[PDB]
Amino acid sequence: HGWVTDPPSRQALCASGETSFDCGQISYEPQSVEAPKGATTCSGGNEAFAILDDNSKPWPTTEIASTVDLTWKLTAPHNTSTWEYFVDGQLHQTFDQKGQQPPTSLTHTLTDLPTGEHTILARWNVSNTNNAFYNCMDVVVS
Ligand SMILES: [Cu+2]
Repeated sequence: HGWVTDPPSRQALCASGETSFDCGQISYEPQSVEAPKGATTCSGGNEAFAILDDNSKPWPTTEIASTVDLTWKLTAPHNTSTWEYFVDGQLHQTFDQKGQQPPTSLTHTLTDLPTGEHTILARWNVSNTNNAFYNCMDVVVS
């Protein structure tokens, strides 16, 4: 369990009360967006958190540069295979954890992000289960 805190993901903004709409249950457990490997949606297909896929909502955006430091907060650091990052649904960067347990505070540096409005998807793959954790960040790159 864990979620991306900076730049804040959709479940982070819900849990911190930064959205102008009620997000439901996810507001109380942002660390729990868990779903089988292989998806590219913000919820991963977890039906209890379907609001995270609704793009009609006025989701807030974050202004960032093309090179940005991205921070996770883990509550239960499971042995990890890879951390995958997509930009608008297309794989951008991969980090290999070699099946090791990560630190509960973890920072990665993304580079070469395209300018304009985009949505990053962070996919955390657990090495000893069939599940991953899904985090979306809406951003404006300049
Ligand atoms: Cu867990």
